[PDB]
Amino acid sequence: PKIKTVRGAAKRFKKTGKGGFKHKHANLRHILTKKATKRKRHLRPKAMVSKGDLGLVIACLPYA
Amino acid sequence: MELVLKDAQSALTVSETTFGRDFNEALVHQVVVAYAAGARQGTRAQKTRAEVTGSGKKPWRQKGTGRARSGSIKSPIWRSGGVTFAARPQDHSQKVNKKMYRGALKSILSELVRQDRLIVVEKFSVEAPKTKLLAQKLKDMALEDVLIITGELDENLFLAARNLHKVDVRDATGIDPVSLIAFDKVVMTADAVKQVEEMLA
Amino acid sequence: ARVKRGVIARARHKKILKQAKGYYGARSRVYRVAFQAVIKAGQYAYRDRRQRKRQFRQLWIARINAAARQNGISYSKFINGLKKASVEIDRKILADIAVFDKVAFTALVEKAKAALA
Amino acid sequence: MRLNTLSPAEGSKKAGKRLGRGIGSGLGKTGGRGHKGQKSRSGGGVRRGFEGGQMPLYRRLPKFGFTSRKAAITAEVRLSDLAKVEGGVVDLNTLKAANIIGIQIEFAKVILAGEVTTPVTVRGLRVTKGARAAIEAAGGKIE
RNA sequence: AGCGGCGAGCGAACGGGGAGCAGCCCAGAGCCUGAAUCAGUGUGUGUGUUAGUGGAAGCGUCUGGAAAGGCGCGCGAUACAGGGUGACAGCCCCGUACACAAAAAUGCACAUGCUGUGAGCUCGAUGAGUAGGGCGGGACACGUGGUAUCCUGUCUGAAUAUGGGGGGACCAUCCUCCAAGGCUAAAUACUCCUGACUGACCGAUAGUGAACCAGUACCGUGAGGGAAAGGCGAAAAGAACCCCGGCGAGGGGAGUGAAAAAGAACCUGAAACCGUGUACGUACAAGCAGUGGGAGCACAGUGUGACUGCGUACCUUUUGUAUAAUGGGUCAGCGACUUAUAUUCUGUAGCAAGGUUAACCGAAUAGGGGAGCCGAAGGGAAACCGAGUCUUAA
Repeated sequence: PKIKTVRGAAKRFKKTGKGGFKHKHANLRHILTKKATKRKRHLRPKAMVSKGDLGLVIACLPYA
Repeated sequence: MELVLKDAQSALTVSETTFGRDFNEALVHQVVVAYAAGARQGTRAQKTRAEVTGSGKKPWRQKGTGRARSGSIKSPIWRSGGVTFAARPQDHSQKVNKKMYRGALKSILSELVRQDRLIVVEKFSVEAPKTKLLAQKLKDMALEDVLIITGELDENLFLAARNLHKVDVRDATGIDPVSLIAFDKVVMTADAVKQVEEMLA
Repeated sequence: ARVKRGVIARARHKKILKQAKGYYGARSRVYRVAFQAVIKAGQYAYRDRRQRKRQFRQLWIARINAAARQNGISYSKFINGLKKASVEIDRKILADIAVFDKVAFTALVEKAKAALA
Repeated sequence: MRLNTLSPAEGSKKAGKRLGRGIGSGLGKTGGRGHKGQKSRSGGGVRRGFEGGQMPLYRRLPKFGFTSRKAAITAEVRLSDLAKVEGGVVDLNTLKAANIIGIQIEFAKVILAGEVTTPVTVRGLRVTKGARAAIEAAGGKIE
């Protein structure tokens, strides 16, 4: 059978040009009054998935 | 290239791409194996532990008796029950690319003029549909193990080689990897080598 | 393609029981016992190719020591006296002389006793 | 060149790991699996993205965005495809006749991706600023 | 795409390529008025099925128990598929290719005659406790969620073509269709069963549980479970007769036969295991029984092995096992990393900015089929822009 994409991962990551994955940062949902505006400013761009995590993501996203 | 006829000595023109290519052995080995595997009638099966006739009753209890623990009379460790990874009927066909199949046939026909096993004739028919005449049609030609490849639908010639074991008649569209190799001479009528040159471009 | 394995398992077993001739009891007849008899016997054979070169050097040195002491010197002073005299005969041949040509050994001891002292 | 003379290329056929077949094979008695754990059991092995029971990375992180339903019906036309449209007129429906975009596409964009050579006529599409400066550089009119 | 403790997982459509492709009735009265239809029944034809018939050609010779083998020299072949015959047969047999055959009974078409339904035209008609709704459930990929649509247990309840449904909450447009009656071939699924035919399927611990009087013997009150067990030889020519014995059993002859060490407890006849004969060793010598050295002896190098150095099995599991931890009485046979599909990577091969087809068609591994898929472009949540783009007034 076809490999089923982990569908909850397909909403967290998007594949980029050289092959890696962009993702939204954690810690920017709620409880923001106490967070600094500098710290919240750096969680707003999308980051690239780290080296050690990438083997866990391509396992999850085979049709990315 | 050029292909000299059997006796008219007037060599018809072929494209050197089809009859003078360099031989590719890895290409021809792959298409001669995929022909051989696609001839498999993959029809066999055995019984797994599910399919062996028996009861799912555990033979003895798990503890207590000093026997080894068992849970099915149809386990594959046991006699008369269960092949472990039992066969199913399967498809042993392989995919060949068309440019790999045509590259192989262009490389076999190029090699048949190298080892002088391609002989091009201009006509190879026989009057009566009799095996006796064709048995003669190949003594003067000095052939015993041959594959005749014609362009027409000659059924007189087709029956006359149906009993001769080492003689095969084709129709220039069903020539294959293993037939162009397993015969000592390949003899092609001049109308047939026109068609075979065409389909291999 | 079912493969029966009675022919090549017989031969593989027969090859090991043939290496176990002369072994006591089930070590010559039973494959399970004779296999680890043969594996142990090859283990010992590896080890005693090392010990053979020690046991013979032990045997030569004990015979040169006896044959030196009949000529009135110890093994240590005879081997030191041969090295100061630059005589390069090994102990295999020094023991071979000591039983077969004793008068060729009393000459060797004299050539050692001289150049030592 | 007989049937008993044909060989594969060297290295085209590796053998295949046969596990659990003695000491010399280097795959006996465990099958390359090591000693007793979950991963050495038959069928054992955890599912994808399992981290132990630590919150997995695809659940540690927020979902973002939405699927557009207009990016599924748009395509990009490279300048390499402006010569294959069979007539010099690049409509939307003539890019499908040459099997360039796809039959469910309603919007195509012509982007600067390589070597427009011919008098072409793009009608009803979008072109970029580079592709407009290349179509007119070869003698093409965009409608 | 979505659904989803947005977890595990579930998973479409639209659209496209194909296989196969027929539409028709009643809610209805008239003119016309068997008017084709679609059925059944019956002769008639064509064709299978159910018995069958014909088939084409080789002899010498050596080995051998026996020739189909070897060597020699011919002949058939639209037949050299297969099987049998004293060893391996184109030419000995049965067949096979091919050419043929049916009293009678049936399958299929067709030709239909005779019966049943019943055309075509004019007009009207246009399926109500329904649709919809409230409540509760279920089905849709869709878990009530913003949620369409379908079904309906319960409670209600329209409009009746100038009207009604749907287009994913809902509304307006404007596109499309006409629910609440019904019938409908092919493409599709299957194989208890019959016929051929095939196999990189099994070869008696395998293959059906069952190659054999097998769902049997046996077991169970019962439901139920459920075995083991193939082979003389070419042909019984299966051992007349004589001996020992208990008018035994078994045996020894004689005989058959190529072979009886093929004698029926029968091809081959392994290993464990048990004997006999022979060589050597062994009755003052301590222990993984070997190994290294090594006399003596017996043979024609082999066998044995006094004395002697070193030396606590194997596996498993472990920090670690001679361990007094696990496992194994032994032999023999079987017994554990497979298969399908998807994905990624390496090798390799073909073709390269292109590469490849899937189903299907098909004189079938060909050729056709480019529906698609992947790649040549990416940024962005997206619109969008595009070799750049997002970020941000910049």
